[PDB]
Amino acid sequence: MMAVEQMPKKDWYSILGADPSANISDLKQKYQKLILMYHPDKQSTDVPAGTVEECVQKFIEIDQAWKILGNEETKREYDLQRCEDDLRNVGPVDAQVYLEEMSWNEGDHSFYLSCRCGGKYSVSKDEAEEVSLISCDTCSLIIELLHYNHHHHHH
Ligand SMILES: [Zn+2]
Repeated sequence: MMAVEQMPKKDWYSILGADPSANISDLKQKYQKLILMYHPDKQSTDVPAGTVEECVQKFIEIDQAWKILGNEETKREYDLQRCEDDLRNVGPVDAQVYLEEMSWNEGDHSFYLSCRCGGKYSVSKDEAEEVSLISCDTCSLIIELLHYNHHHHHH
């Protein structure tokens, strides 16, 4: 039981200094301006190595807030967007898993699978009912969540 405010606290909103109440509009014009000023404008060619670490960092930085200027709810729809599209392209490469294998927990009513490399997955009884494509967070592979009915004896 805690307050349901969910305020910002990342380098994103700090990169553009845009309050959590701001909108994409105000952030639009403020972006080209803020970012512009954020770019390097000093006269110093004495940055060995770091010169790149800074350039490449500033690129991902300005872009970081550009989309997720705030919390995840800010603009995460775009993230998963390319994901769901990048996952389908892979299709069935690893293998298919049976719901009878995914250890079901009566505590939270959910199932979870463990890869044979190191990582593992965990989906909710409801989630797995809405989704199907499940990839591993370690090795380049993906499995399919198939729900097959076997046990049938009324509870
Ligand atoms: Zn794996």
